[PDB]
Amino acid sequence: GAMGAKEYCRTLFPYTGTNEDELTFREGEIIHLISKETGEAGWWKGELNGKEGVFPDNFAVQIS
Repeated sequence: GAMGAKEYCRTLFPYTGTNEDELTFREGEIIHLISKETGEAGWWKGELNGKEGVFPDNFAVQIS
């Protein structure tokens, strides 16, 4: 459904990843969106800081 054409998002809230596959981010971070479809609706996969993991899309707003 989604098509990663090089999408990017900004975090509106910080989030601490408890899991390793879970991305720990601050607010104001431009994340490189990898996949919106992680198999689950609500979790996006993004790469930030060299880490590509999943996070709930409720913490971010998309830029591109």
